Amino acid sequence: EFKAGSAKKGATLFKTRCLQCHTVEKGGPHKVGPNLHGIFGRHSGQAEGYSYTDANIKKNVLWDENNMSEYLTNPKKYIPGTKMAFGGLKKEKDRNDLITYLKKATE
Amino acid sequence: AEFKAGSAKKGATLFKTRCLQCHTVEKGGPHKVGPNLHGIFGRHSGQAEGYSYTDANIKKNVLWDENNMSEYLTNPKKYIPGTKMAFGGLKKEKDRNDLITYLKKATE
Ligand code: HEC
Ligand code: HEC
Repeated sequence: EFKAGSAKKGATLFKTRCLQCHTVEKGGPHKVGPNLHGIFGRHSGQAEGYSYTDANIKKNVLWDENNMSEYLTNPKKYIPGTKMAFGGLKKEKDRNDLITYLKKATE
Repeated sequence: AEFKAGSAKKGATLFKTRCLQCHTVEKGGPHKVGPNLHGIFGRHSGQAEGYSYTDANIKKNVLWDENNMSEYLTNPKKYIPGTKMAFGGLKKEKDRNDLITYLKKATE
């Protein structure tokens, strides 16, 4: 399960693996992927001004640290049909660190 | 609600004293007052066949996990208004953590 880690390590992971497609700040733009401000406690597929797959929408995930960790392990396994082109983060430590960063960066 | 892994030993005792009267956990275990909970952490609410749910539980369509289960068990009728699960709730985070640690193992 998710355990608080290092947002410092997390930020580097996010920057090298996610930032290309996602911004995190309030009012930051949608790009290849949606802006993630407020993602934790929001349902999947709900950010306005972004065109999602029906798959992402229908999943009805209420994003939290634990289901995010499962998603990021292997996105297409968690949401078959998703257009997020990301293989996954296999190490629990990396997901813990990334998610620690993301919670703080998107709140 | 935050979840932290706890004691399944303590969780099992919580399950026996607070849940077992209405629920089974094992694969193929019977529906009773409440539905069998095998596989609950891989599906949405209201989806076990052979059990008659409220519309409220079905409509909620919650994708159960540790965090939202913890929120639900704090106060079920608040989380799913109109649910017929007659359970007041587990007010202490430690108890929820322990129970959910047990449930993850017992229902897998
Ligand atoms: C493009 C090459 C991306 C990279 C790299 C990552 N993500 Fe992504 N993500 C992308 C798209 C196109 C989408 C929408 C998918 C769909 O099927 O519609 C997403 C979606 C997410 C989500 C869910 C957002 C929501 O429901 O509002 C999350 C939480 C997310 N992505 C996170 C994320 C992280 C943390 C990344 C690096 C580890 C990452 N993504 C990479 C496109 C791309
Ligand atoms: C009867 C007196 C119950 C007790 C005690 C507990 N539960 Fe229950 N639960 C009960 C019913 C009748 C229902 C169906 C509710 C409806 O509105 O249709 C439920 C439902 C659940 C669920 C959702 C299951 C699903 O969506 O498939 C869960 C996860 C659940 N119950 C768990 C649970 C736990 C952990 C309990 C003790 C702490 C517990 N319940 C007590 C009836 C009763």
